[PDB]
Amino acid sequence: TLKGQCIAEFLGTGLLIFFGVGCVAALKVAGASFGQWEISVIWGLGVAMAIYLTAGVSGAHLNPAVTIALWLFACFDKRKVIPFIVSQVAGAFCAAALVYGLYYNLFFDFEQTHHIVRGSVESVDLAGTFSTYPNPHINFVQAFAVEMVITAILMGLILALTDDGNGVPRGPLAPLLIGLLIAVIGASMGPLTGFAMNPARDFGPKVFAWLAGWGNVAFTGGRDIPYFLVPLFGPIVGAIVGAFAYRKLIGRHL
Amino acid sequence: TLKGQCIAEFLGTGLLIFFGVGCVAALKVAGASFGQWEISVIWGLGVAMAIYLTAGVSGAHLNPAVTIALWLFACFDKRKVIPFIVSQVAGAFCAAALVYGLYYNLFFDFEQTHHIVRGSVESVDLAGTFSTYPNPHINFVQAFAVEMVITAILMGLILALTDDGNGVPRGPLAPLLIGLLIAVIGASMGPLTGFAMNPARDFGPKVFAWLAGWGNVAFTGGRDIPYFLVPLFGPIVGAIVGAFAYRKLIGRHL
Amino acid sequence: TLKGQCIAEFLGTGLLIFFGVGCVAALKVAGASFGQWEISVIWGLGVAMAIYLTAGVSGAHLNPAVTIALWLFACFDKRKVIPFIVSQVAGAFCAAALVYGLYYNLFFDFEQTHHIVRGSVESVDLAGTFSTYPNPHINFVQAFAVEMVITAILMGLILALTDDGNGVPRGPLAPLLIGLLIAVIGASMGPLTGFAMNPARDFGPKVFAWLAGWGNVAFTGGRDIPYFLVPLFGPIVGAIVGAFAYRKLIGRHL
Amino acid sequence: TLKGQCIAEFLGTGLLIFFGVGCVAALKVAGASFGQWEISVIWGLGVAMAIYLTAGVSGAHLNPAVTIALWLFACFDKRKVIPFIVSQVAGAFCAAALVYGLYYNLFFDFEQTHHIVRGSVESVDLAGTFSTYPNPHINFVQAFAVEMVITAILMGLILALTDDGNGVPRGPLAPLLIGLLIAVIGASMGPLTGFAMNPARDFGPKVFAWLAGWGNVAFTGGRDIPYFLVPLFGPIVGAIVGAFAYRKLIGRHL
Ligand SMILES: CCCCCCCCO[C@@H]1O[C@H](CO)[C@@H](O)[C@H](O)[C@H]1O
Ligand SMILES: CCCCCCCCO[C@@H]1O[C@H](CO)[C@@H](O)[C@H](O)[C@H]1O
Ligand SMILES: CCCCCCCCO[C@@H]1O[C@H](CO)[C@@H](O)[C@H](O)[C@H]1O
Ligand SMILES: CCCCCCCCO[C@@H]1O[C@H](CO)[C@@H](O)[C@H](O)[C@H]1O
Ligand SMILES: CCCCCCCCO[C@@H]1O[C@H](CO)[C@@H](O)[C@H](O)[C@H]1O
Ligand SMILES: CCCCCCCCO[C@@H]1O[C@H](CO)[C@@H](O)[C@H](O)[C@H]1O
Ligand SMILES: CCCCCCCCO[C@@H]1O[C@H](CO)[C@@H](O)[C@H](O)[C@H]1O
Ligand SMILES: CCCCCCCCO[C@@H]1O[C@H](CO)[C@@H](O)[C@H](O)[C@H]1O
Repeated sequence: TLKGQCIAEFLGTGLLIFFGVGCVAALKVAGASFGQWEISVIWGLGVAMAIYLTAGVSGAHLNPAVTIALWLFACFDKRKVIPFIVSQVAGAFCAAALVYGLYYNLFFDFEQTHHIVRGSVESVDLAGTFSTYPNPHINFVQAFAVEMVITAILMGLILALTDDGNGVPRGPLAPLLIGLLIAVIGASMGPLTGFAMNPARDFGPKVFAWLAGWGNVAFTGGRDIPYFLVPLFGPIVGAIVGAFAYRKLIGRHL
Repeated sequence: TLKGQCIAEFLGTGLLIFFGVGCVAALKVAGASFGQWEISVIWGLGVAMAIYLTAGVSGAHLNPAVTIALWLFACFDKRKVIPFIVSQVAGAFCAAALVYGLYYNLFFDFEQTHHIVRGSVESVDLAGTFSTYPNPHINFVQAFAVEMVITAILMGLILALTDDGNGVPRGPLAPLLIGLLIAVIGASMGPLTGFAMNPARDFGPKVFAWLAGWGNVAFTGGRDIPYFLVPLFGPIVGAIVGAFAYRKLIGRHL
Repeated sequence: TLKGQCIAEFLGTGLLIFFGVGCVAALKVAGASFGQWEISVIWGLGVAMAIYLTAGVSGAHLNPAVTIALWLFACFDKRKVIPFIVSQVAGAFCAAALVYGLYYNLFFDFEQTHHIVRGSVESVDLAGTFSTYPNPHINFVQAFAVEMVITAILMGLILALTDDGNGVPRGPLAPLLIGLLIAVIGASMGPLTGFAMNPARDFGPKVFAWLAGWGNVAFTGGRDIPYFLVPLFGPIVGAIVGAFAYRKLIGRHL
Repeated sequence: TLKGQCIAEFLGTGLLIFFGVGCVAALKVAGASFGQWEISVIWGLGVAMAIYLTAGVSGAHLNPAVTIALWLFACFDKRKVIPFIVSQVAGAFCAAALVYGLYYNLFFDFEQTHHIVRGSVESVDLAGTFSTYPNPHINFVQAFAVEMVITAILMGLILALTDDGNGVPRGPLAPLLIGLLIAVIGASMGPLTGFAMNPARDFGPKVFAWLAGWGNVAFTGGRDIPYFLVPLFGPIVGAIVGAFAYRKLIGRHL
């Protein structure tokens, strides 16, 4: 039932963001010690749990880029395309809100302690608690390239791991392995754009931050070209390229 | 045999606290390097081991909140409800005592080194070695909300992971995955209330600390409203809400 | 064939020490960043690998305390008892030697840099690279208690994990889980005595350190009562107590 | 089809280097916090993913030393030997290039910030981002010994883990376990030579660094004897010794 699938996608994506934005809020406003690998592994395992919870129902896309790619390469009913995306983005929105609710006091106290004007350019750092932003040394096109390449690897490997005709089937290991993949991607490329590779994961929370007092910098990141466009279309282009790559270079030889 | 189940629950919950309070004592009074994720993963894996050890006998509840929820939603014999809880809380008590025994010298030396009067408000930090306390910036109601939300996610996901009708069965992976779930919960929400989500895990050791010279602050946390009430009823309310949520939003669509 | 089993035990125990003493040498004389959990997880996974390699042949005891316990409670041929132990201790000896060989230069340079006289009381720290020593604040009897309690938990849980009549069988997961158990034990109790819980793991390398210029302090640890006696008999007493505990409190109710 | 196998090997080895060189670039020029175990576990899991992706096709050698050893001890068609190696080294080359592309700006900014002349002896540190180099305190022969011993353990354990006649078969766990093995090897021996143990993994990226402005020091490491020769032939000699060791000391007794 399509209604039960949209619900799962809503809970899955939200669950996913709950852990991700949560551990990052603890790092930013709670003074918790986290390394590049810790933040990555937590994001990865969060997604792994999000999958185990919703896989049996919606198939656990929990990613607009993934939904679109499966539609164009995995025979995924297009009628279910938009419903999924609207659910995925909605869950990411609510999750970010919920995480903000539990960390409410820590955000305000932190900003007062370090004289941070929420909404200003200098506040983009705490805004990074919800969505991704470009590294200081790279630009729009560079950031678009990174998100594209990584999402391709994500989609490409997801298919490989889920492809039962590829080596010994992983069975119940697939979800966990997909989480570890996300872990290593965020540890090797994270410093560049925050390994968004999920339109819903970035736009949803971004919209929340925008409402939560961060204003326009939540979308722009304090740059000339509105940054939100990168985590929005970058993952999509990559998810397709990656999906195509697997089918040709690997699938065709199985 | 109910007697053999209460024993398992006693050993399981104790084993669980042994690792948890143990790694936290090493962090607090042993000067060991631990990050928010390390402490969380150790707690998670400790519970994972506690499950593998007692699952085959008592079903491995090792959590009053869980026992009650299974009673109201998993057809768990109510006659076994109180016996379990009394065993779970007892094990947590003994474990905390045992951990204190092995770390005896380190506690006293630490307090002398940093002029800490055990029992005073400033000693709540070392008291945190046994039970959970609220973050400085949040209050009673806020702390109750956090514990409630997380325990709901705990119960909700536990059912999902153990639900054989939900995607590929995890089999022997279930326990480990439940531990990783606890890991990501403590890393994303830990800084707020110490992710207690287990009445026995918090009250048992709390009672020990109270006897061990920490006095009343072990229960109050140095606040107006006795804090021990949050980790006591907060998890219970959440465990039910979570259990209900899974049955409706997910189970009903499987 | 008993000869092929002693070889496996020799390679297993050695492999085990290779990773353990290796990561600890990198921490002590290589300036590598390791936390209490990292060192523990590396020791745990090293043992996990040591098991996968020798389990199919010798049964992978890789621990004198374990061999003795299996003899008294798992119907392990006593004729194979001494042969195993002599092999296990021999492997630990060679491994420690090999690790010292690869880290040769780093040890001498470190000692010169920090004016450390190998063999003196202050050199026990680098001697800790091979075997375990008591925490500054605890004494002989305290250290004996710690090693005893933990080894009991080790043996107790090993049986539980390997007991196919206890919940869902772990199959190929058993070894890994036994490694994670060792990981959480070393993270919760490590700071006290270095979680030796393996006579061969401590005595073998200790004898090497003694020959490598560390002298008598390698055995005494710079204390009144020769410390080597704790990691020697402490684990044995615990391995038995633990083995007994499982059979009674858990096995008898399966 | 040999063409489809060379492609897999090209993608596998590249994928492998993508994560490895990637996380190390984040550590060196992105200021990311990584410990000796984190870098090791990321390298290990990267290889684990590289295997799951290509195992079903090429058998996932992803290592010249491994290919040669399987040829001499696993009945691996020699006709496929060179094709594999040329593919493996090519993938490592491209991967290193790709990683450099995404981190382009960070490298130049870092060098300017810390006045580092790319190509000079002091630039070997950033060159370490792509290939391995010897620890300051050890020499050519010492470095050759280390790489040899570890690669032997790698090959030896790989066979053990993949040997279905050795204890309970690991099935879909094999790849992950091989990654964890690489993890513990890099954490115990890493500080000595960067646990290359893969001719393609070191030479490929080394050639890239050489073209990328690092010049001759990329091959020499700033030493008398050209260092690149160690990660080139060291792993090969060890891979054979290790392969032989397993067949004799373990295989012969199964
Ligand atoms: C789930 C529905 C959530 C709707 C958005 C709630 C956002 C609450 O966020 C609030 O936004 C205000 C407006 O900028 C700010 O002034 C406050 O500081 C901020 O707390
Ligand atoms: C499913 C996601 C669809 C996204 C469509 C584009 C939404 C763009 O969002 C817009 O960005 C502008 C630029 O900063 C802001 O000025 C506007 O307030 C904001 O609404
Ligand atoms: C398993 C049974 C344990 C019973 C409780 C033992 C507590 C020992 O704890 C002791 O408590 C004393 C009283 O406050 C303090 O004065 C001591 O400092 C403290 O070590
Ligand atoms: C199963 C757990 C039941 C718990 C029932 C409530 C126990 C409350 O405990 C009480 O808290 C008071 C307030 O700090 C203290 O003054 C008392 O000494 C203490 O006994
Ligand atoms: C595998 C067989 C190994 C035998 C022991 C070799 C120990 C080498 O160790 C050496 O011991 C000497 C004697 O104290 C010291 O003077 C040297 O500094 C030390 O390197
Ligand atoms: C299988 C292990 C058997 C160990 C038997 C006891 C070995 C004790 O070892 C002895 O310890 C003494 C005290 O420091 C030293 O003076 C001696 O040199 C040393 O040989
Ligand atoms: C995939 C094909 C890649 C071919 C090699 C590209 C190397 C680009 O690297 C460039 O090399 C130049 C020459 O040293 C340097 O001057 C530049 O600083 C460096 O960016
Ligand atoms: C498959 C790998 C084959 C490697 C063959 C040896 C390549 C050596 O490479 C050479 O090293 C010299 C010494 O620094 C440099 O001067 C040369 O520029 C370089 O081409």
